[PDB]
Amino acid sequence: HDEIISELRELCLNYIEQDERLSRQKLNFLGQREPRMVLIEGLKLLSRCIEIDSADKSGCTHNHDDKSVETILVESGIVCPGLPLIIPDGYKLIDNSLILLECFVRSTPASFEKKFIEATNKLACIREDLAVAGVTLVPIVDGRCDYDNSFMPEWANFKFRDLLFKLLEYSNQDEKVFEESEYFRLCES
Amino acid sequence: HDEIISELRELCLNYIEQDERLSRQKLNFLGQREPRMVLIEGLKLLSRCIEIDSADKSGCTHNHDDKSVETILVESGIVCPGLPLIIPDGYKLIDNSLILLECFVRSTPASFEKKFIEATNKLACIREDLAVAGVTLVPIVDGRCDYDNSFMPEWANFKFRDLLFKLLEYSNQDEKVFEESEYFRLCESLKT
Ligand SMILES: [Cl-]
Ligand code: NA
Repeated sequence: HDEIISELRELCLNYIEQDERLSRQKLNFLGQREPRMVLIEGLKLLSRCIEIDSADKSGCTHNHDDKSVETILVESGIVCPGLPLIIPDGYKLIDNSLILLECFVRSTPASFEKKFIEATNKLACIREDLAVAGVTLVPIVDGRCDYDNSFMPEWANFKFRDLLFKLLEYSNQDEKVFEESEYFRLCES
Repeated sequence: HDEIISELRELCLNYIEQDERLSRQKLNFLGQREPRMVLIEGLKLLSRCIEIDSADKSGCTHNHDDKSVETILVESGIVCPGLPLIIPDGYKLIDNSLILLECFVRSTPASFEKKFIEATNKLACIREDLAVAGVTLVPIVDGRCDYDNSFMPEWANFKFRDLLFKLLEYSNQDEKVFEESEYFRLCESLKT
């Protein structure tokens, strides 16, 4: 397990592009010593790569600090009442128009379309609410089929995922050990 | 030497404050495996701590991407022709006033005063040039005697320096071992 963590460390430092927007998540990842924490922070790191890549391709700002739509508008001096908690992956307030980005990765066409319609409807629910406040919603849904991005070579991305999986099977092993769970739950009843 | 590198990595990750302006240099430091590179990146890391600390204490923005005075003014919509290439450690354009920061660390009073006068004169040379363009220079020279900064506890700063020194000692002894080799003869006889 320590060898896996060490391998994931070197891939992070040597094969993840030195973009400033990835720095914080790289450090969070590198600070983890516990296998399940390395796994979570590793998944979050790979996700940030994709989100940043999607923001760049969509011509908008990556939602670095996970601000909500309400927070985004407030900072630009726009008052918006009773709007759902939507945290976009990207955004850009340009003139009267608010670009909102939602990206995802789905491996099957069935799950891809289902998620595209969910993401489309999620952004669409705030259209009329924003228009009352004089804001024109520009909703972008970026659907992807793979976990590839411009910050990592294809082999490195694959190897990072292969190592995270090896780390997950060591964690799912502990989840299966919960044959002991049935005993202590029965020790209460 | 691998134990020293490991100790320095631990101090970097656990005892250097998680300020995002330090993130890039922390990663550059953490990526180094060669003792001489760990040392250089370690010194640069300690220097960024001081520069950022100096900018915070001086009430201005740390010059993260090493922009020039001309570049700083241009971004705020100010046209300025003849201007020497001056890259401050910090800056702030507020109103019609341009705050420019220069910080340093000197260990002896003689070197401290000499560097204070150099830094003062460096910023002063663009005073009239900036005024001829409507902007009032607010030049700040922040001289320091030690490496104390708000991003590291005193003990951690001390231990980081103590470990970097042990690395300097090892790395210059490997230079001595290398200087006895024949590759160093091909290295010195390299001019060409
Ligand atoms: Cl200096
Ligand atoms: Na200096």
